[PDB]
Amino acid sequence: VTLKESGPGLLKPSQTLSLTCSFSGFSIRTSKVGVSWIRQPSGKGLEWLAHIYWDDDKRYNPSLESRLTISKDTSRDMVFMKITSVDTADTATYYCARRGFYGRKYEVNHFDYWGQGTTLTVSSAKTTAPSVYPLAPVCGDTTGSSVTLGCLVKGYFPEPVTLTWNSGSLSSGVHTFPAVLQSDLYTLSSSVTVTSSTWPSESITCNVAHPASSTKVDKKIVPR
Amino acid sequence: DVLMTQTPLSLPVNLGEQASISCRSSQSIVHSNGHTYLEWYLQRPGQSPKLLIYQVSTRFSGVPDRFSGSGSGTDFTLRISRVEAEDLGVYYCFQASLVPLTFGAGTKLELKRADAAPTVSIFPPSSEQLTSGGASVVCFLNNFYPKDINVKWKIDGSERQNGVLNSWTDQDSKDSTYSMSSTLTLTKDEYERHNSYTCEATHKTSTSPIVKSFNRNE
Ligand code: NA
Ligand code: NA
Ligand SMILES: [Zn+2]
Repeated sequence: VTLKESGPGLLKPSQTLSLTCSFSGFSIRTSKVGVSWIRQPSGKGLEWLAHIYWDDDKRYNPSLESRLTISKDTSRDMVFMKITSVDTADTATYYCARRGFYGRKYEVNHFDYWGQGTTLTVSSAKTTAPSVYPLAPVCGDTTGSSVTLGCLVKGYFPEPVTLTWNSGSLSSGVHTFPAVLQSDLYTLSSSVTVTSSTWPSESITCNVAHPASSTKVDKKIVPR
Repeated sequence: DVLMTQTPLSLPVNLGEQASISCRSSQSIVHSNGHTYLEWYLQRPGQSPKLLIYQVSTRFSGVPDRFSGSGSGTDFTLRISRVEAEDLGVYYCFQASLVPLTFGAGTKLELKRADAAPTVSIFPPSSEQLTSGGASVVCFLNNFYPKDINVKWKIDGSERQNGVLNSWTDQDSKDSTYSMSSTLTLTKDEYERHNSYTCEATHKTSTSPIVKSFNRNE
């Protein structure tokens, strides 16, 4: 038994999300299983969206129901979900889950198989290369036995970027933070901590690549 | 609707110890058919959720016997007798008796370790960003434990809540600490009107505020 979700990846606000869950290893028709869609908004837990039973009866989460339509095509072994008028808050991983049971105590049902999920990001942005800013400490913060430098990667779309320090030769002492979507664009940051005898006497540079915009930039951290 | 309340929301353990997670529903979740559709799901990092327990107390196929569930009506408990590395992740209770079917908020099963004070570093805007008309101030708070921390920006002594973007790392796989980044984004003109920029943290490792500051003109 395998489930696999597919969807658009990226949508602009107001567009309709069309999701498909494709089943294999068993027949939807024969099994009498129900199928739900569940999502995980960015930074949130799981939320149940909609359910379709073997007989095409349907149930929805009233928090979202006005925007939702679940359907099925048993001849293709597929279940579908439409969500109208998408906006930022619909940015989530969407999961299909089978409501199975031991065959056939129908009352004893539960979500036994889940798909790998399909990611959606909702944004008005076009592909946008990052602005990469070197972060140097004020002079008074350079007097200790170690020093922390940073790199701020602001205003790009879509994910991902890759960030390294000194082309990957500086890997210890690094903290690279998960990207966050805000105002339609991503921001990421990274810090690196070295001994005071390492910097500024040796150069330290952050390297940032953004495959979608075909961009790659190096930024030396200059002392203030 | 049925609100599912899980307690605690973060559960630090040592591997080999017992773990217990509470799930309380706002009303009875016994279906008219006499079944209690209370289920527990685990989502490990990078994976989809997986079923552990259904009908309050029944283990799903493949689920080790160190997992058990109990409860009745409105009060439910998941127990892990001896926590393994592969058990780490987020646990959700779920009720399917009443529509909308609802999940608890999640419980992150994580590792215990000794407390560790954050290394806090603050950064003025770069000249590059200033020339484009913006001004981001960045504070990193690195390698701390426990994860509970309060971070506040102050500009000339006044708390600034708007314009902030925070990000956090997962618990470190080697040292079990947490790290955080906070960025306060202003306009260049606003940045240049103000003098003193402060990142203030409250963490159990210090009896007083942990403060890092700079002056725009230093
Ligand atoms: Na029954
Ligand atoms: Na001001
Ligand atoms: Zn209610």
